[PDB]
Amino acid sequence: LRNDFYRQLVGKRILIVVNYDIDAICASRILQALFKYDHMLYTVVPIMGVTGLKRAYGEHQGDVKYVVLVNCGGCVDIVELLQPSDDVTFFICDSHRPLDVCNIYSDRQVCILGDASLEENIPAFETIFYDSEGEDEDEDESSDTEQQHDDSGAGESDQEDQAPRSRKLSRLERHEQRILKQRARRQWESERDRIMFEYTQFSYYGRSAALMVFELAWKLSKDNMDLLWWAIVGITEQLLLGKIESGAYTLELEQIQSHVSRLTNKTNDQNTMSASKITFENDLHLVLYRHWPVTESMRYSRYSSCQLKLWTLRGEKRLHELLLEMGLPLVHARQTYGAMDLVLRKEFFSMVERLAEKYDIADIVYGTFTLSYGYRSRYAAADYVYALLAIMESVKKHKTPEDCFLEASDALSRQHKQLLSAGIDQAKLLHAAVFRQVQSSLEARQVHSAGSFFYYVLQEEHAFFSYPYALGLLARFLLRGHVATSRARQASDLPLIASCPLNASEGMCLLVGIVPVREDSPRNFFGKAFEQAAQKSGVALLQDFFEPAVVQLRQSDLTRFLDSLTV
Amino acid sequence: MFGEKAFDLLKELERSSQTIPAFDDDGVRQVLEEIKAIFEENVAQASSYNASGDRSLWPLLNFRHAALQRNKRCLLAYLYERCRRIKALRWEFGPIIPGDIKQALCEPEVTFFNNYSKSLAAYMCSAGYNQGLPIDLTNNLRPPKSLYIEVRCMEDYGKFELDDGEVIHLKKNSQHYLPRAQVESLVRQGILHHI
Repeated sequence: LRNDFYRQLVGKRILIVVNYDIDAICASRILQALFKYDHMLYTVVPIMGVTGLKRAYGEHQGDVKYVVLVNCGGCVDIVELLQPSDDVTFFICDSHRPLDVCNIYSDRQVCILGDASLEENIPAFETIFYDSEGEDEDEDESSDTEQQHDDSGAGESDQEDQAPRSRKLSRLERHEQRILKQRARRQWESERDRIMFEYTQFSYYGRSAALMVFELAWKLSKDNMDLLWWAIVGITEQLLLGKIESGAYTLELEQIQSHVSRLTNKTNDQNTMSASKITFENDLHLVLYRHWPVTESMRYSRYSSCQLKLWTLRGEKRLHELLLEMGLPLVHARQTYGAMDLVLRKEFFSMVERLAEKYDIADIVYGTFTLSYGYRSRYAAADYVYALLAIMESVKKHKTPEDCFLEASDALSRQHKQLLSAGIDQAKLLHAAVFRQVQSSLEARQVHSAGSFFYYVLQEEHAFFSYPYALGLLARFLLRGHVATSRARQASDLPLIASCPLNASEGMCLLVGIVPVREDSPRNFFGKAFEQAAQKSGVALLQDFFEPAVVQLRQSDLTRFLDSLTV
Repeated sequence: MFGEKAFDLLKELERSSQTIPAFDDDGVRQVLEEIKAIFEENVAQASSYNASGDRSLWPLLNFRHAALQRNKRCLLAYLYERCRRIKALRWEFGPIIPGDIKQALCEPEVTFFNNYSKSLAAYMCSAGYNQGLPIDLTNNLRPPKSLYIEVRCMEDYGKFELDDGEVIHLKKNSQHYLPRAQVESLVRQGILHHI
């Protein structure tokens, strides 16, 4: 709730919107709007990393009490992170959910939006910080330390039969005067079975970043159509239930339509140009039905391709055979779908949905929205987001990271669109440059298993694959690629790694972790899994991202680290 | 070139539009070597019996005259537009944030810069209030809004923000202890088309 706490929000603030994300911008531009509405000046921020965050707060060494960060938080007992915080108001709203408890407790400078059907970690603080063994926060028999310290009367207090609290059992000795430590460790470790179940085996994401924010601003009587679209963007990023889960899809078909359909501000007069209120339809995650012909865009998506195996010829043969049953002309299969004639381009999906039921594909259609600004053309559900990811354009000017962020947030207006087509173009060329490596690497047989996983390494830098989003995308097209056709049915289920050269950064051999096949809810080990070898030998590793599934190494200090990381 | 160079003289300001690196005191030295190069001839025939008063000189008076006309009034423009541009950007800010350089002062423009600033100061004193409220006219157009926060910018140079801060680093990410009276000068001389 903040139908009460929002009424705190008038004084000065800082609105930080942590490292690059589509949840980020969609969730934050609305609040920029909200906050120049009630006549507040504030601060939006680019985040380059947790160090970027810490210097940022360092540069804002004031007493801005209404500090705000969003889509982060699980890093420390962040009073340890952020010492000078005294009673300063922070707000966490992150869906990176497996977060510390010291950030949850200490009801001082934090917002426990603790609301979940998992009441599983209640004494998770009641024994690690509250108990201790072989400790110094205590007294001694001598008269020089005759003062009572922060006596928790627990293992946090002494273990020499000095514990006024801890009134479950005997006092002097259970079997010995220090069986205190024995039972302390019993509970400690027997329930580190569940502490190590947290944060040291697996990570995930939770819920939205900004649909809660839509309901917040909905209670103040705003029917901002565009805010529905921006939140739609925020979700349709990791609506990708194979990437990171939505789940609620068939429940949000009630939720969001109920937000928007039932309140019909015009039921009879809406046949107008500007922003004719949003609609909903059941369509695909075929990449880019609209502005391209079929036959290139039927070819660069993984799911349409992997099930029909087109990077070899034979897939094209069966492809043509299904265009045959579809009876699309090849010319028409090479003019833009919109550039087609009428009747075919109307009936296209109408036929494809039902007579693809019978030929190896079942999971291409979705439920989404689309709308006009005017009479130019009818933009698409995600063709923003696949234009966005192409704006992470790590050029060597050193300004372009933050500048491309600022550009991106200045994109989803109804105004700036000469760039949006730019994003489309950039996206397409990268999208088929993805495919351009798979044939090279598959049929060169670069699929290094090397034991319990599959593994890739690469050799030099591409501007595609300088940054790691494209890298995860590489790994997540090859994987299906190889494991369709080179295997029996036994070994299709193992995880994957991939090197990522950075000729820019003096030689670091970046990596990204990614998971085996077809287990949507059973997600990453790699919330910590890499860190094993970090303990065993341990060499210059990083975990800088609030994204977990990533590292950054030296050019060449990986292989032995990998041999340790065999297990 | 025979009375044309001012086309070159304000060409000092050729790049200085609003992408200005800096400025200088061009186009005076050899050209005002003229004014004393010539009075000799212009007054060579001065009260002379060299012609005992006839028609002959009658251009030469005018030669002097037009020479001077061109000279003085070229010069009038040469300071006048400088007053104009500096006045514009000084309508974007007070003398809090002075000129880019304060080295393109052609010496008598001591008088001129200070004179213009303080003639206007006098008029200010009359204006605003009868005692005189130098009254905010062209910057800090926040309606009643926050007082003490810093913001994002677009890469200023000049480094003239003395106001109330230890160092606010008046550029992009001039982001420090910024109060309101700290940030009281610049709106469109090149910073915050974007917070």
